[PDB]
Amino acid sequence: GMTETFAFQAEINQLMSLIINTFYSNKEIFLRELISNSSDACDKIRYQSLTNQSVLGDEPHLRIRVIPDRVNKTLTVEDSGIGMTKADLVNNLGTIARSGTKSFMEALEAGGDMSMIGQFGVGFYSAYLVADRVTVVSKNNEDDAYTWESSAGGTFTVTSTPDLKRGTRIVLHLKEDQQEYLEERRLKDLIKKHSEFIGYDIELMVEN
Ligand SMILES: CC1(C)CC(=O)c2c(C(F)(F)F)nn(-c3ccc(C(N)=O)c(N[C@H]4CC[C@@H](O)CC4)c3)c2C1
Repeated sequence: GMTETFAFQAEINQLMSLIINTFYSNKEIFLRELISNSSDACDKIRYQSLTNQSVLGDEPHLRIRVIPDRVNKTLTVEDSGIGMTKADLVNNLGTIARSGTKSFMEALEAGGDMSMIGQFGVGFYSAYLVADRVTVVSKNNEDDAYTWESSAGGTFTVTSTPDLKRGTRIVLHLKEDQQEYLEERRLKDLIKKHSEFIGYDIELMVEN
């Protein structure tokens, strides 16, 4: 079969190459980063709802969920936030990814560290510290649900995927050495340590 691939621009490639090919001890920061993006996405739709309450539609509860899958060996971070359009995905948020990436790479070279990734709005890329493949399912009110996928290596795909009423689901396929992010105690301790700074409830899926 045939697949259609988009190419990451130079900046994103440089950042991903750094994240993937360099040893970093504090990989655990990825969770906080993904939860930060979710909280910001909830804020955007919440800001829109202030003038027009119908933007929330059938999904009023603005929530962040952390869901491990021990069978498929994946970690999901989902939200009922603003969501992303085909355009946001195809373009990789365009200028915001390139600007954040140039400034972050600059910060790193000048004394900044990987833990500061989120301060540059590029925190999503920290997923690549623990994941070998990242799948981003998203749905915005103005568009249909689409799936962004990248195993890095300069390319990504954006496929039409119905259907998540509004928001984003980020599925991380964890690396063999990163299976600790499937353990309940690990995720609990990490989510608790960060929930104190997130203005939305963070749901962790627990093992029955
Ligand atoms: C498009 C991506 C697949 C690839 C990308 O590059 C990238 C970046 C960037 F690096 F650009 F900043 N950030 N980023 C990302 C990742 C999680 C979310 C969330 N869970 O909502 C998100 N929300 C944007 C929705 C649009 C905005 O108006 C407001 C918040 C963005 C992604 C996901």
